[PDB]
Amino acid sequence: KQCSKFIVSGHVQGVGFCYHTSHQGLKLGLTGYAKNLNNGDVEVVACGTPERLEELYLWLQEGPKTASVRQVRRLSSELEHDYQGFEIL
Amino acid sequence: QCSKFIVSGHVQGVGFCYHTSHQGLKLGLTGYAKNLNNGDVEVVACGTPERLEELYLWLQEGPKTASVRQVRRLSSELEHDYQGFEIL
Amino acid sequence: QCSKFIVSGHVQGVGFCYHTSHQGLKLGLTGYAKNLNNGDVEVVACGTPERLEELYLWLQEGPKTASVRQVRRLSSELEHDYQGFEIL
Amino acid sequence: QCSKFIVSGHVQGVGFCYHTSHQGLKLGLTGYAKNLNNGDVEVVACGTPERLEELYLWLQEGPKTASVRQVRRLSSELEHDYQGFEIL
Amino acid sequence: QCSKFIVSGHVQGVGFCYHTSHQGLKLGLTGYAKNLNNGDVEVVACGTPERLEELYLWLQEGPKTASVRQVRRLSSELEHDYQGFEIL
Amino acid sequence: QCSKFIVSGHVQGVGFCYHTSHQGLKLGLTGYAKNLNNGDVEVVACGTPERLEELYLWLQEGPKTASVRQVRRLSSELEHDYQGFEIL
Amino acid sequence: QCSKFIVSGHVQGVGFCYHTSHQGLKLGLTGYAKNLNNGDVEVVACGTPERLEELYLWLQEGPKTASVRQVRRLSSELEHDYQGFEIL
Amino acid sequence: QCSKFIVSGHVQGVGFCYHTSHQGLKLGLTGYAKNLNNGDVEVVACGTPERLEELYLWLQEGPKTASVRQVRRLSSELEHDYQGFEIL
Amino acid sequence: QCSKFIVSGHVQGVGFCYHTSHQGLKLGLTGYAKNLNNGDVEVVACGTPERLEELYLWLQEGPKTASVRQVRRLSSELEHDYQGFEIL
Amino acid sequence: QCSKFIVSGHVQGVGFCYHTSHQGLKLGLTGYAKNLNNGDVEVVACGTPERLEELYLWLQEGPKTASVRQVRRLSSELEHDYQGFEIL
Amino acid sequence: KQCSKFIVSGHVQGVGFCYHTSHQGLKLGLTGYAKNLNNGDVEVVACGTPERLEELYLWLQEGPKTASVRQVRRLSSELEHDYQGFEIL
Amino acid sequence: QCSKFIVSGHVQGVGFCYHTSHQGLKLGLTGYAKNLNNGDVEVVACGTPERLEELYLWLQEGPKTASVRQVRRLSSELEHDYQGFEIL
Repeated sequence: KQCSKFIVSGHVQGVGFCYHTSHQGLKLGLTGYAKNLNNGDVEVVACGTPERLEELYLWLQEGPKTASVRQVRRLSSELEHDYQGFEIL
Repeated sequence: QCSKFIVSGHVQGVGFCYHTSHQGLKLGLTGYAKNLNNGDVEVVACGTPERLEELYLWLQEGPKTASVRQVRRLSSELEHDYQGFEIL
Repeated sequence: QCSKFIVSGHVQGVGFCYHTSHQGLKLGLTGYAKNLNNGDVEVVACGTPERLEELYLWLQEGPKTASVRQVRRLSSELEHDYQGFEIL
Repeated sequence: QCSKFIVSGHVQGVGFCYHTSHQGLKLGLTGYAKNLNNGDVEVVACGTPERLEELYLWLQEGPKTASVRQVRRLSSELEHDYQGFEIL
Repeated sequence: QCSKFIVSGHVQGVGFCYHTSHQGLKLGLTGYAKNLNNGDVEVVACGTPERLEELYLWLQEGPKTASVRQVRRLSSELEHDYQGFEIL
Repeated sequence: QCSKFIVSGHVQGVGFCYHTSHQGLKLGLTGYAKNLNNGDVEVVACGTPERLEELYLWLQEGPKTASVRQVRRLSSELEHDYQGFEIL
Repeated sequence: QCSKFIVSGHVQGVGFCYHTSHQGLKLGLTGYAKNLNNGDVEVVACGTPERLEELYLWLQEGPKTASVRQVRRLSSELEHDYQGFEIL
Repeated sequence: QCSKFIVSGHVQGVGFCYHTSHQGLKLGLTGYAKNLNNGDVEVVACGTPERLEELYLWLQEGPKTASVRQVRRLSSELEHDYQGFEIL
Repeated sequence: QCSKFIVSGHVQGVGFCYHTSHQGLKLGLTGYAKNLNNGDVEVVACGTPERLEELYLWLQEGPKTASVRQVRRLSSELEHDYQGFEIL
Repeated sequence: QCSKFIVSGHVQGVGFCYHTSHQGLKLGLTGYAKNLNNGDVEVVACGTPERLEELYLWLQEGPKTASVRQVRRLSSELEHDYQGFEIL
Repeated sequence: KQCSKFIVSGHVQGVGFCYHTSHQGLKLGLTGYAKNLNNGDVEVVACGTPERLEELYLWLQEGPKTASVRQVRRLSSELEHDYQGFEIL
Repeated sequence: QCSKFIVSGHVQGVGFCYHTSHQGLKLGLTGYAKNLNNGDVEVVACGTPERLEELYLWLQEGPKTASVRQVRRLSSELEHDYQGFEIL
């Protein structure tokens, strides 16, 4: 059990993205949230096992989705909180 | 803008609504999928046009459990802001 | 004690429904304000005929963001208790 | 296995929708009873046709507060799980 | 209009509140049924007076679990829309 | 005090659970009606023992839509404060 | 810093409770407006005493639908953080 | 059985109601801790008596944030089932 | 028309219950996927036999996070209207 | 399209957030007003740029309880659909 | 991270126990449920680190609580489901 | 009278947030304890200076599951009303 943070940028809000991401997590058994940042980015935080975070990291990059994902930056995270489901904002 | 879709076929009771709304929330669309009495499903959807085109094309060709016979996009001029994508 | 109102004009997405629902909750009225596919807003409101007149007036010339062109009062024989003043 | 009904007379604000849902839910049915502008009540039940018959009969002869002049069955090709027995 | 009722006897925790709220919703009434620290139940119900008479009768001789001993109709000049028929 | 009731017959799908939970709430009881896999309906109900005989009897001969074939009184040593009368 | 007010006149079912709570929340205040049997409205606010004076005045002179005969400040010794500005 | 407790002191705004209901729920009690206008807190509690004693004892002596001055128990009777232990 | 399925393997905490729920919802079904002590999921779906077949297939073969070992079909008699598609 | 506003002054606790969300929902906007640790209130508002200039105006000159010193317009590049006009 | 199950028996329902337990668990960072069984017992399932499951196990035993706890029997559990908070029933 | 508090150590996933929120509710306070990315909890509480003091104390020396290292007091100018005691 471990949580990662990711900062996705590009055409990423308003294009079903925080939903798809949410949904895609829950499907991988993850918990977290996708939050809409003011710059235009989406900050996604998920927690599960590391290979389930890889799969999401992989989805976040190349996955089939409406959004035009220009970059995903993984960030180190020390939060070990039990998030409920996978929430938007 | 908002578009309206009459779907006719074997559309009620086959997860059609759930699926349609799933598909829409994934495109960034807002609207509803209402069960009509005749047997059709009405689908109202708002987003950017190219997105509603996507949705329209799914309603027609998209892989689903339902047996879609026709997809008529009716015109009309609603400019309300819908909540999510609900099933009425 | 309910009346039906068919507000036409630039009335969707321009706070008209939140605003109307508020203005009628202040008159002690109940009912709804539902958005219609042609671009109109169907406002149904229940109360004493006098508060109805205040509200009919308010729909026309009151201050509001919306550009209201025409308000057509319609008859209604409707005796159900509406809880609050919902949107749609 | 979903029927439409139009009930007419003195039938709104007289508990009718509510009692109707209650009678339906006892029969094991799901659907709604909606208040219509003209005064009439659109009740849509769903279940086994005998139960749907049972509700037709209650809609006609059943001890109730409302004064029911006419109950007209209409046809429905609604093929949909309705949650409870809503009032609308 | 609204009336207030002060039901006394073995009338608490014996279904009486649920029952009255049910029975009142079937007459198309609104209001409440509140448990009082002396053991009585306060029933406020709002409707047409004839329905209120029906309910007033119901409280007395109606079939119901509770052993009612006395019902003292009070004045009440309250004109507030009560949503449904609550408990407490 | 609480009791356990295993009812069998034509009891699922036929509004039995709601109707039971209704009768319960009318006699002042608290409990649940759980739909079992075998096709039986497990009813747990709590209150004064006399009221539990009324329910145990209504479970047998009480007018209802379900076709009750057998009612099985099981020994329960539970003492939990149950919410309303939930359908499970 | 919580006052109690008893407002009297034609004040119930005339949007007064609702307009009051709105005016309150605009002012920064928390409390309720409760409908009383005799007819009067029990408004209880909580804030800084200026905002409390502002509301006093609004209750008296404020443009509103109701006809306010009397407003009697009535002194409270209560601290409890009321969450919103409820209607009761 | 239910009991009533008027607690006077520095009891409002000091977690007294929260803490009281926390303590009750831990003893298996149901009821409510209502802030009164004078400044006291009413506490209605139901359970086995030996539990109401415990609460009464905690109410008086129990470690808390509030500054209790007098703990009067009043007339028991009142035989309702309260949902949880609430705060109002 | 309600089939029960005991799914086994690495099937808890892997999104399977969510996922299974989304698939049954996509096929027009209602039911639940509950997590069992042994490590297993019991999924209970109710729809048409063919829709129940698509699902039994998916549980087996469908793309999913989990590592299914074995899906057994157990027999059921439950004829109850499950709400949506929950997770327990 | 969206915009960002940092309002500073005597703006917290004086009903500013509410009143802002009210003007907001009146102009048809969506967004939020978030109370900041520094003492300023961050308002985000989404809609037609003319309605934004209306809100931006009202944030300065608008009749309100708050004592507004300065209103800073920031770059918001946002695009997210916001629900109501929430208070954070 | 893991789950255990405990069957606590004695005078255990109607005496604030399922509330206290839920509460005690939540304070230990655990999630699970306290379920009222028909026999008179209380089934408690809780999830977290094993030293946090000890603390609850130890609580359940000697901890000060209204109930009259006669026996606590720990049972083996293979469930690894994310439970939301700590629920009663 | 709204203090902010950055707590650190092994303080996430250890029931701290729940527990802090319960201590603060016991002290008659409102506010939140939110989990931060670095590992830290930021607890924001609002009440009377001394109540904010017992909390500051408890945060440090109070019995709790967590391993607190350092508690810093910070800021603040929040003059906002916070609901209950949340977790973020």
